[PDB]
Formats: sequence, C-alpha cells, structure tokens
Amino acid sequence: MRKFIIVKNVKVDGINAKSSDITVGMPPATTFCGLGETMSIKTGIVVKAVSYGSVKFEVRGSRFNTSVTKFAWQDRGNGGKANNNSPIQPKPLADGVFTLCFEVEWEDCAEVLVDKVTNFINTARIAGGTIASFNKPFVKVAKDAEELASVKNAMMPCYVVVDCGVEVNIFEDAVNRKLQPMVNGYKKLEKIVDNKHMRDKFTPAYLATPTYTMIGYKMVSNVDNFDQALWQYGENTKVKTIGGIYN
Amino acid sequence: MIKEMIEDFISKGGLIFTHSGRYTNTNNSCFIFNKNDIGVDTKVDMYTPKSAGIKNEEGENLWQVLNKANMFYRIYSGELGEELQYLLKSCCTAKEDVTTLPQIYFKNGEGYDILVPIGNAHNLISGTEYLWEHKYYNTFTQKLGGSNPQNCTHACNKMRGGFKQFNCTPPQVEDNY
Amino acid sequence: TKLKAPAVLAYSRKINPTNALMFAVNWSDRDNTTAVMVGTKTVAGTQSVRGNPNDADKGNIQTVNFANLPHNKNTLLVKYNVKFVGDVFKAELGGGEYSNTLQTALENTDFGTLAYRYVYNIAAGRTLWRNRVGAESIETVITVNDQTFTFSDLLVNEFDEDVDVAEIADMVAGVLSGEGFVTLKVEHYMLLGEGSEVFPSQEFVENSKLSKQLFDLNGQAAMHDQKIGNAIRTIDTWYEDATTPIAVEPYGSVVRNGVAYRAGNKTDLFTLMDGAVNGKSLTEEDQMFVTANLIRGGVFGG
Amino acid sequence: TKLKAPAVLAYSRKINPTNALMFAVNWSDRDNTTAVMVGTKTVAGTQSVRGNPNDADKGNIQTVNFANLPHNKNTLLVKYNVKFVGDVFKAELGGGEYSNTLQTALENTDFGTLAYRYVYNIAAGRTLWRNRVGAESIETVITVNDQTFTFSDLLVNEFDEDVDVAEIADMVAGVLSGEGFVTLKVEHYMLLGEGSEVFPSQEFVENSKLSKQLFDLNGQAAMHDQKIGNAIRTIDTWYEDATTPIAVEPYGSVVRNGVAYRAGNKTDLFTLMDGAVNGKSLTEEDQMFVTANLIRGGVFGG
DNA sequence: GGCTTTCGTCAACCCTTTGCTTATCTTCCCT
Repeated sequence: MRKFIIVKNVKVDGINAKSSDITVGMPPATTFCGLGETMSIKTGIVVKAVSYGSVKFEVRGSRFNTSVTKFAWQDRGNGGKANNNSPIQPKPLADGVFTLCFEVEWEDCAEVLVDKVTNFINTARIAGGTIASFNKPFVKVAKDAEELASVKNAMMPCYVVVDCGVEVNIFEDAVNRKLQPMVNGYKKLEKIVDNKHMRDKFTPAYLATPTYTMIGYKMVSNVDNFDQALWQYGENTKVKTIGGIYN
Repeated sequence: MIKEMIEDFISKGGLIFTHSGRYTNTNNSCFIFNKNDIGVDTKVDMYTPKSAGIKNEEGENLWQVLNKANMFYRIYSGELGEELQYLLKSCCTAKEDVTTLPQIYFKNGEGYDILVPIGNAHNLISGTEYLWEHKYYNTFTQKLGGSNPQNCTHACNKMRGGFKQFNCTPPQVEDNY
Repeated sequence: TKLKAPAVLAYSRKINPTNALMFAVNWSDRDNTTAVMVGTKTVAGTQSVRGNPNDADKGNIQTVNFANLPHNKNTLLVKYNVKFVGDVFKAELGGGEYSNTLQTALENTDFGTLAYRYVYNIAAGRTLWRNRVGAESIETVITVNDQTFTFSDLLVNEFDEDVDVAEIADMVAGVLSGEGFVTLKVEHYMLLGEGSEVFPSQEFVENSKLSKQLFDLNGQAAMHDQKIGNAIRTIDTWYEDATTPIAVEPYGSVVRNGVAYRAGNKTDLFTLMDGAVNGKSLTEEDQMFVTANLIRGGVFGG
Repeated sequence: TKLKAPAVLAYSRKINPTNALMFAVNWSDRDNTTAVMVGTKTVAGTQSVRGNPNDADKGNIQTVNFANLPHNKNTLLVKYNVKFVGDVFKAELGGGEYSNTLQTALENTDFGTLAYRYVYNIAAGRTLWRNRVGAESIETVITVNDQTFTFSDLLVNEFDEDVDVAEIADMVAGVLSGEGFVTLKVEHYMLLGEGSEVFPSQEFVENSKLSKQLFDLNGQAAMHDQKIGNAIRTIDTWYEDATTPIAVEPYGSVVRNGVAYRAGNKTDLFTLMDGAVNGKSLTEEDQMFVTANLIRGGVFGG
C-alpha cells in the first residue's frame, strides 16, 4: 500500500546543468534522490523513491555550446587581479519546469503533509537552481496497481526517466541504440584522509567518479509500470528504479 | 624516445591519472589514477605544471605517444620492459585536493558518505574521439582550461577544440495541445 | 589570537531571484500579457575594429537575436520573483569556529538599510538596465503575502526615503536577520513605446550561427536570474571615493568596467571579515558590506 | 604616458528608432491607413551577368517580394519612433579613465549642430531611402512631446537653417548633452502616386529560394531600425574631401562604394579619441564626429 | 618564517548545425 505526494509544474531556473564531466543537461536521478533525502532530513518525512519528469527544460546556450557563467572574484588573495575578468570554470546553467512525485509514508492528515512539502520546496533548490514557482502539491495513494497508474497519470504532462541499462559502455550504445546517458550513482576511488576542508568532519568521505546508466525519456502515461520511473537509493552507492530496466 | 619522455615528465611534477577534479575546476589540482579501469583502449591523462615537456621529432609531447596504438597499456603490461613499468608507475600517483570541488551526500544505508565527484579522463578523451568518429552530434563542446588550457591538463593543452559532452536535454512538452 | 579563515569557507545565496520573463502589454490593458518573442535578424554593417582600417571598406554581416515590442503594445512587462532567505550566517562549508565568531560580530548589522537597498533595487527598476532608459513611465508592482504595492518614480542612483519600500524592508530585514523566507512577486510595467526594442539577457556562449544570442525561455525573451541577483545587491555605496552603487562583490569588482574599487585599499570582504572575527572594531558600513556579501554568498579560497 | 583604450571599451547606442511600418494613405485621407502588404511575385527576365555571354539567351526566373501602394491610395506613410537617449558619454563597458577623459575632452562639443543634423535627417526624410525618388512632396510630421511639427520641403544633401528642426533639436541637444530621453513620433506622408511601388528593407537570407525578401512585421512592409539609424546619423560632412554627408562610422566607411572616407589618413575615430584622451586638442567638427560616434555607439578597443 | 603581491612561464584545434518523445476518453446494468 503506497502513498505519494506530487508537486506539479516546478519551474526552476539556474539549474546546474553540469550533471558530470561528460553529461550536461537534465539533472540525473542522483540529484532528485538527494532532494528526496534532503526532505527526509529537514521535514522528517522519510522518502523511499522519487519519480521526476521534465515538463520543460532548456540548457542555456546554443545547440552545440552552453552559455558559460560570468564568474565573480570570490577567492581570497587574488586582489589586484579583481579588476580584470574572473576566469571561467565550466558550469553550464539551465532552466527547467519539472513534475516531482515522492513516495512517502505518512500517518497524519494530507494537509500537514502538503504544508510540510510546501515549506520544504519553498526552501529547496532543484539541482542548484532556485525554484521559481510550483503548484500546490497534492497527495494521491496507490492502493492497487490501477491506483498506482492513477498516481502515474496525475503527473501529466511530464517526461519521466526510465532506466534502460548498460550493454557495453556509454558512448557505444548512445550512438547505436540512441538513448540518453545520466548519472545513476558514483564509484568510490579512494578514502579521503583530510576532513578539515569538508562539510562534516565525522561523515566519511570518498573521492568518486560518476557511474552512468543509459536512460530513455517516455511520457508518464506511456510508461506501463510506474515502478520503472520511481528512482531510489540502491545499495551499491548508486540509484536505481523500483521496476528495474525498462523493456 | 619514450624513456626520455617519461623522465622529462618525472623531473617535473609528474602525475599520471585516470580521474581528476581538474576538469571541474582548474584551480583544484587533484589527480587520481585508478588501477581497475585500465584496459586495452583506456585513454589516460597526465598533468605537468603549464603542460611542460619536450616534443619528439614528429612534434608530439608525451600525451600523443602514450595514447595511440595502446602504448600506455603496453608499458602498463610491460611488453617494453619492467624497468619502464617502474618509470610509468613512478608517475602514476594519487594526489588529493578537495578544495573548489563539489561535495555531496550519498546515502549508504542508515548513513551518508560525502562523495566528491571527479571526472573520468578516459570518458572525456575517448568520448570526444569516438563521438567525433561515430558522427554523434547530440552533444555539447567545451574547452576546459579557458583561454590557454595548458595550465589545466595535457589533454586540454592538446585537444584545444574542446571536449565532447552529452547534450542531456530531455524532450519538451508542447504547451498547445 | 589570530583566528584564521577556513580554506574553502562558503555561504549560500540568500537573495534568490527568478528569470525575468518579458511580456508585452499596454499601459491601458496591463493584463494583456504577450510573450515578447526572441526574433532572429541578419545585419549588414561596416566592420570597424580598432585595428581594421584595411578592412573598413568591406562590409560585415552578422546574424543577431533581437527582441522588440510588437507594434500594438507600448509597454514592456517584466516578471520575476525574489526570494529572500534567512540563515545568512550559516556557512555550509566553513567550520563552526570562524563562521560562528563571524556571525556573533554581525548581529549589530543594521539589516534595515540592507533590506531597504535590496527592495529599492527591486522597486526602482535596477534590474532593467538598458530598457529603463527611454521609458516614459516605469511602474513596479510588488506582491508579497497577499498584499500589493505600486511605485511610479524612484530614482535608481540614490536611495531616497519612502515609507513603502521601507515597509517591505521591515519584513525583508526580519527574514534576513532572522529565519524563514519571504517572496516578492515583481511586476515591471515600463512604458517604452510602440515597437520599442527591449533588452533581455545576452548569453556568454560560443555561437557560430548567432553573433549575438539572447536568452529565451520557450522563445520568450527572458533575463538571467543571476543578472537580477547582481541588480538587487547593487547597493555598495560605501567603497573608497564612492559615487555610484556597485554590486556587492568580495573585492568590490566590476569586471564590466575593469575596475575593482575595494581591492588593494584594505576594504575588501576578506580584510573586513578577518577584522570582524579577530575582534577589530568594524565600522557600521563595513559591517553591512560583509553582511551583504554573506547574503550574496560565495566560496572563499584561502 | 599614452593612455591606451580599454580592451572592452564599448558605447551603447543613443538613437533608437523603431521598425518603420509602412501604411497607405491619401494626401487628404491620412486617417485611412491600410497596411502595405508584402506580396510575392515570380518575375522572368534576361540572365545578364558581366561574364558568361553564352547563357544570355536563356531566361531568368526569380521570385521576388514586392511592396506596392494600392491603386486607391496615392500616399505612402512611414511610421517610426526615434528615441534619443542621453548619457552619451557613459560607456557601459569601459566606464573609467579613458572613457571619462573622453567625456571631459568632449564637454564643449556643439551638441546643437549634432542634434540639428539628426533631427534634420529625420525631418527631411532621409530615413526614406529609395522611396523618396518619385515622391512629389514629402511631408514629415514629427510629434515630440505631444508637439506636432510639420516639414514640407527640405533638401537633403545640405542642412539649411530653419526654425522647426532647430526647435526640436534644442531639446534633443538638451537630452544628448545631458540626461534623460526624448521620443520623436515620426510619420512620413509621401505623394508617391497611385499604385507606386514602395521600397522596404530587405532581409539578408542565405538559404535563397527567393531573390528579394522584404522586411515584414506580421506581413506589413516595414523598414529595419538599422536603416533608419544609418540615415539619422548621415551627418558626417567632416571627412577629407567631403562632398555629400555620409553615415557616422568609426572609419567613415560606407560599403556600397567600397571605400573608407576616414581610414588611412588619421581622422578615423580611434585616432581622434586617442588624441582627445591624450590631451591633443581636436577641432570643433572633430569633437562633433567623435560625439556622433558615441551617440551612434559601438565598441572601440583592442 | 611564512606571506602576500606582481611579474615571468608555457602553450597551440579537425570539425557537427535537430530530434530525444510525441498527453491521462464507455461496454453491461438497474435504479
């Protein structure tokens, strides 16, 4: 027995489009799983999965180059060079209207759940982008599978993410089978021995290289199983769909 | 010559890596050589201060010669000598810096790990070469180091045309329906 | 003694504006919102570069994205929201020693002047650089917590006293000095005239096809959110030989004009930040400058 | 000792005309305005070409956008709005030293003559480019600040002294030498005759498929703002061997004749602003040329 | 003894120019 809260038409601008070194565009499912665990921390409603779809999404720039951001002189000790233009590190920006659907388990009324999600989203930040606007979130429940599809079709219109898996690698199949690659998680390289320059000193830290899976965009109504669009934190330091690989 | 080049590299800072946060930020300078992902066609990046190093008679630095005909895997599997394996591995070190790098939390089960995502160098170089070779034009092109990318990375110093990354834009929803 | 700064001390952005969608309305019917579309024209002119007398004679053809009002609407409407977020002293990467002693030196910041200059940059039309000039009459409508204000004539280069912007600044300073958030939905009604060219954000993009490429959002002319964020924080009238307000930068640096007004004269963010942490009696105006930098946010490498 | 210009020193444009919509009226019925529609006609003629005389006998089929007056209205009307904005000396991208020393070296410029030549180019109908030939009378109605100003017969190659162009140019020079803005609502009534063919701006197109493609706004024949802006600043009678007024470029360069009237002989704009910044006293029309460049705008650096 | 400023050091490309998908609808039945 499943419960969901849907925030439709989440207009967000200033999204850090740099998903990884080789992916620029839509934020991956690690971003929205991070947003889900962020509310698990601030609001206390513990979130299993998030199904996110893109209503609108434009990467700022041309069709072959992204619009770089005019950097500001914010480091310490480079005064005197501040009159000249700051050097640009690559961070593409994008705008996106999203539709989010969080699997939550809740025991109180739907009004306080909607208010808690609204108070989170008013202080949230989708992929480094300020949430410009969002409709009032609404609670829908998936008692059975037809009710699961009711929740699924309540995200209309949006293009959700379905996992199609890695056959050999990322570049090969992106040309061959023409699917989109995105960060489904990370791979740990080395333990980090210096916790002085970090957010926490006690949380263990690892250098990571983003693993990618290959995904497709399908409209949420054309997705047969809603579990193939709900991304959640898998126990391989990755994220994964509940329904597995989309067929 | 090749040993001449490996030692030219070693007199300098001398780092060979497969992953780095140098692509994310040029001020970062964290260089990581992962051992498990080295294969037959694994492109491999290297760092020198201001991409310094002498060229050969055909005008190539160490980055060209170590990256065609699987030469880095040939030195890595020691078909050209075990003392050369040593020279290569003397440059293959893991230098770490977390400043000017993203630090996110990833759930590891009843707890979180602070992951610092650094970009794979083989992904950048081999993806640029392959997606220019296989005519995949659903992409963005980004010059990483800036105006003069030799202070960034040897691959940014040589591939000045920019690296190929995937255009990850989703399809739009037409409003008029 | 001598509490040093963290190497990678960072603060989040507390003035978060949205993208300024440009619509076309009439001064009469300001409810007839019509997406100003980014068009693409091609331009014949003469190439006149500092070192080009030899090639001055020949032409110069550039494809340029333009954005003009339609010839039936004489008013440019600008849509954005501005979310002022609290917890302006909560560093997310810097440690709890330098940042907390930084914070406890900054409760004596008069947040009222910061909020007044932020809302005055919102209301006077500072976020409308090249299209606030040539406008017959500007009109800013600010809606916050189901209550609406209107401003007709506010001169943008100085902050004169009016009770309406100060009344918004009361709740903005309450949010910034305290907790929570506040959001001002801003409606700019700019009587530019019939078919007057509007000025959206241009993009820093390598484009072979378009010499000038504007910012669009579904084709609709729009302005960058960080552009409006630069506009709102353009409050710094406290640097050395201060004449015009510049943007709150760590070094007071407009790289647009090639001049950094707070670099080298010991009045940047880092020297005043170390003085505030290490117990040196910071002035009120330097206090407000450091607080404005913390409101803007940033990472500080050193 | 030599003050080099900034690398990114640029000036915004100060004369901002709109796209000039053409309507059809009568010399009497100026209230009956019907939009001049851009039609498309397929036209066959001879091959011509300077070379290849073997294919002279073959035909030549080209599809051309045309714009004609209807056979019930004999007058072509051209509407546009010229916005003269002030602050012509504040460089938006170079404000500092050079730019500001150019200002102090250009304070005593005769803005009255520059504004007179601008308002005369609007008033004599030079913004009409090839429409003027065949027009029996060109009547210009300029509405400044709700101020109807009628002009009937002004010769274009010289700026003869009248009182109405000077009356508009008084406050146009007050805007240009100072701050603020002024808007000129300009209508051109030209007795071109019954069914006369009018000449709008033509787009630059590289995909071809149509030999002449006229500029249109929702189908109505219109003129590019750049053409009107070129004709307004056609005031430069101060080049070497000056016979006709040319447009103000940094190099004095017109591209039809394939020449540059001010390049190669030390009176192009960059040399003159380098002299004026470095304390070399320019002559009066020299300062008027440099200030007309700053009113036109452009980028002067590198 | 670091420390912060400014000047000197080291370079060199082969590019390509839209779809990705493509929207949440009536049989029985009796009241």
